[PDB]
Amino acid sequence: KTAVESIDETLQRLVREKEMEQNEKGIKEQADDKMDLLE
Amino acid sequence: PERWEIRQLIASGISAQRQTLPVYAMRSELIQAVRDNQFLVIVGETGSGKTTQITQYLDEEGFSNYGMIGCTQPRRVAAVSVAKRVAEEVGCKVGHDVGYTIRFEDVTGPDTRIKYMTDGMLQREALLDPEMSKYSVIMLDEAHERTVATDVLFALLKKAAIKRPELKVIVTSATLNSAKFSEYFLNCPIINIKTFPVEVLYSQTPQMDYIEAALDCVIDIHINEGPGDILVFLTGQEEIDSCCEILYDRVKTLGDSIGELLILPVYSALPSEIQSKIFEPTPKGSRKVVFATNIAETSITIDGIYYVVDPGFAKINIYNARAGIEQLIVSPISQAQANQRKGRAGRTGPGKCYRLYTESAFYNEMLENTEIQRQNLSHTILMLKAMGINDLLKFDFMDPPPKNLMLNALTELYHLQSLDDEGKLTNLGKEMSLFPMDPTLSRSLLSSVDNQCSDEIVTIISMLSVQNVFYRPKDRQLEADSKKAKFHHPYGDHLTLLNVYTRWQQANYSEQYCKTNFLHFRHLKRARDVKSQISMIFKKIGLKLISCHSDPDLIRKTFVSGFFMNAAKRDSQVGYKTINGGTEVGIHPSSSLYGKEYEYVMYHSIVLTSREYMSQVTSIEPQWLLEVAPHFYKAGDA
Amino acid sequence: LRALKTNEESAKMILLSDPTITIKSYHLWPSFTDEQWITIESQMRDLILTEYGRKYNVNISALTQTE
RNA sequence: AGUGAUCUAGAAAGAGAUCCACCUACUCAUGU
Repeated sequence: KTAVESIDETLQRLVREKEMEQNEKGIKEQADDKMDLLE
Repeated sequence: PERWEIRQLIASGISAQRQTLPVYAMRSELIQAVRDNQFLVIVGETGSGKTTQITQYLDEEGFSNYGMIGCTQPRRVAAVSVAKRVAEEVGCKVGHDVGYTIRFEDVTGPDTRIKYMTDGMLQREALLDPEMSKYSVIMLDEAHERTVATDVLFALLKKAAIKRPELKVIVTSATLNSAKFSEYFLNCPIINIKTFPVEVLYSQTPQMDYIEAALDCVIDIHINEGPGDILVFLTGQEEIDSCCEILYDRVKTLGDSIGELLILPVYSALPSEIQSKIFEPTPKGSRKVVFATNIAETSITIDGIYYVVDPGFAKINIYNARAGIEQLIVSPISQAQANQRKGRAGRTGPGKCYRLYTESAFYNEMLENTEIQRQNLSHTILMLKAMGINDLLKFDFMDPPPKNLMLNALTELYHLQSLDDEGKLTNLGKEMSLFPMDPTLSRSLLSSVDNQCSDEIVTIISMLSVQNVFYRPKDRQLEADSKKAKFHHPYGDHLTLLNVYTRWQQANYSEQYCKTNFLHFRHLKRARDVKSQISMIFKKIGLKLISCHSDPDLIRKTFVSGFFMNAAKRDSQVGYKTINGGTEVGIHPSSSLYGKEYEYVMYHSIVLTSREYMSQVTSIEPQWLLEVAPHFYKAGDA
Repeated sequence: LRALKTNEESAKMILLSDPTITIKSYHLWPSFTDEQWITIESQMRDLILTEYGRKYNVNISALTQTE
């Protein structure tokens, strides 16, 4: 039914939000590291 | 910046017909309820006969004392037109045994038994008589539209019932869902009553893209479905214009195999003549396609609609009580609205309704009903304190607003001196409650005598109680702006309102000199009748009409003496910047900004669009802020 | 070897922890059994990422190939 | 109806705080 579509859309939006967060959190983590060492 | 460009320039160089309505066939049931119960919910279907019939019902079943019956409508047009019709139905003179009442439009007299008024006007009556003693039954109609004035009347009348056994109260809705309303009025009964049966399509997957999906749905319906007009719903003018140009062009194209298709708009700004074009026939080999806002949800009909779209979005006011700020946000509709939309296909035959979302999202993801959780409460807290309600935070509200927005509203009213610190009505707050305005407008007006310009400030508060006056069509913005300049005042668009009203009252014109000076005649008329009504309240309450000989700085000081809170400094390295909240705004692209004494504005309206804008602005000397509200201009609180 | 390069004598004390487990004459590393190698590898991985967090104040690897 | 007027030029050793212009940039009111 529509519960599968709602759950899959919410899981896709949560996965893309976690991917954007984990892109903000490797390279950019160490960029924040270098900025905190400069502070 | 202006100065630097000048420096570089210098440096360089019939009776039986009404029987037939469905509510007749349950009139017996409708006594037995009315008779047995002090409060009653009735719920219909729009067309079933409730606005007309049920008040008449009540006036045979409940008759002679020195008393009236009110019916209450959220909509001026429904009050007026349904009172005209019900006067004919009785066979009585309009303004006599049946009458209106609307803001600055009363049509009742000492004969009126049956009184069909705006919700806002019954609420003002209840400021002057907190028992509504002059009514023996009060019927709050279209309660599903959950306006501010109906929700405050519902609250009030809850309490008034437990002071007056001889008051009976009838809440009338077009949304079958009464449970919420029964519960809120102490488990009160329900009585549940010509719409044809709408088919309802849903998308299998959430759309992300609802404009282009709505366009393609309307062309699909026009190819494949039999005769019947289409009603799209879309959220604002810019969107609606765009979809009218692109469904007009795509329909011309498919005219190489398909019938003729006439588009129209509809939205809140439209001139009257283009509004009237919505009602045209549906060419001849052919169909029509209204592209409306939510105005076509409830507030009219268009007679031949058989197919509704429904991208389930509208453009709704939202108010944050812990930023302090209203905005105007494209937002998912309520389930009640989605139902109304559907029921516009159904007036004239079976119908279909093509909902650009999932059945799961209708059932489970739209909020039931939409206004008290979407409002600045300042007006509401003035009205409650006039109603004697000393514990605002405890007031019995079927959905209580956030106690922060109530607290912010007392603090505004204290800085407007409507209340004292101890939350008690000053002589201003009394008199302000006598005017049907917001508190900032009312305060401005009141004080205007003591700025020697109460005629001028009466006229500007009348103007600011109506729309924008100035027509600017998307073809002829140069001609419209040329027109507008011949009333403009350089850094004083409030003074521009005074000038165009005075010119409309000039010994030189009416309708066709409105159209040839690109003015809304309907606005200017409405502002003239609200100027007449507000001058009658001024006389009634002893506020002397005053003018001077010609004094713009007096006009400025009066306006500041209401709108003090709504001030916005020029930034001196950046944009414009606001006294309350410390927002970073721009002057609205309607108005140039003479940056040489501009250095403070007073603004009418904050407008949220993708940027922050501030709209209808007039210059102020900041020294005249500090003298006219020293308690709000305390560095100390800053 | 990343554990020896990061913090040398800590990983040497982790190698030279149990005095029973010795090194044969032609071997380099102590002759552990397999669960003993799991314990050694777990302590070395914890040592690497412990001094990596204590050097670069980073929270955790948000991705497996990043780790 | 016009021609014609053409320096330089590299080897050894030693030295020497550099201090300065080649990419443009801004328009929504859902209602009453």
